[PDB]
Amino acid sequence: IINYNEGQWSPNNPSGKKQYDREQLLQLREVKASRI
Amino acid sequence: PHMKHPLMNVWTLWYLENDRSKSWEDMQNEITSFDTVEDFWSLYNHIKPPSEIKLGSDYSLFKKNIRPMWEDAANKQGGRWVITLNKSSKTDLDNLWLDVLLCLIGEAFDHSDQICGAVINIRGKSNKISIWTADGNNEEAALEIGHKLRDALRLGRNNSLQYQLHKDTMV
Ligand SMILES: CN1CN([C@@H]2O[C@H](COP(=O)(O)OP(=O)(O)OP(=O)(O)O)[C@@H](O)[C@H]2O)c2nc(N)[nH]c(=O)c21
Repeated sequence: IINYNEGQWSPNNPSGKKQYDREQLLQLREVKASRI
Repeated sequence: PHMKHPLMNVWTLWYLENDRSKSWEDMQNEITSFDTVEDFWSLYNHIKPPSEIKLGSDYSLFKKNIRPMWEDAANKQGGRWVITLNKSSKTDLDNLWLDVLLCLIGEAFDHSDQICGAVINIRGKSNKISIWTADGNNEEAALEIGHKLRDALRLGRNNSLQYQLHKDTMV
């Protein structure tokens, strides 16, 4: 759903660091509000 | 069932409501804990922003098992980066508090192990947003957090960003 960095955590490459930008953290809220 | 994005740490939201009859420790209320970005927003979406909570209340976000107190072992030798805010926009206050929350859960600071939590105080006259640090005697870590704080929050010049040791604040 969002652009992930190389050393950052993700479902694929789940060894990444659990660190998030402001914009990234903002992208993740939107999945609930937008949907019916 | 979609996968949630896990946070580096587990955080707990505290909510304090002033009461002349009660002691400051009894004013505190533990609300909930979370460890994913989605569960953070779910919480944030249903709680009053700082601009709407009663006069004399506090919101605190601290890592799990760290109470927002000087007395807590994690904060004993620590301090806090205090941001004092004159009577300003409600939107500006809520946005500033949210940005602090996002810095914390996002692990914006290099010395993540140095971060204990953040506290916002609503006092009408002047609102204060503080970020509690583990080791106040280490100027290196304190200042690193200070610059990241000035930058990330985009803090304006002549906005008071001051550090205080908890030992001194007790006076
Ligand atoms: C963080 N605090 C704050 N506090 C009580 O709350 C008072 C501080 O009020 P605040 O919560 O600092 O907001 P403010 O009213 O702005 O502080 P001041 O008015 O001293 O500037 C202290 O006088 C103290 O009695 C505390 N009392 C105990 N025992 N432990 C703590 O960790 C804290």
